[PDB]
Amino acid sequence: AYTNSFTRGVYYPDKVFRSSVLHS
Amino acid sequence: FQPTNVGYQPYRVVVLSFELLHAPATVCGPKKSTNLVKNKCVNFNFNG
Repeated sequence: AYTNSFTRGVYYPDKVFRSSVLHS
Repeated sequence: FQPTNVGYQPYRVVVLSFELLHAPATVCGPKKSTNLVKNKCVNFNFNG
């Protein structure tokens, strides 16, 4: 079978704390 | 390789590759640690 992923499966790219910010 | 050979002599090699990642550090230089001092202005070195 098959299904839509939706917006799941994001992960923290590095061991650096960041907060109240948008990072690319 | 024969001992009479410089460009044709055997050279032993070691290459050290260093990871400077965001992770906790794991291999350190021999620098002696010292006590933390909060609220004062300090020169500091955490893990390098």
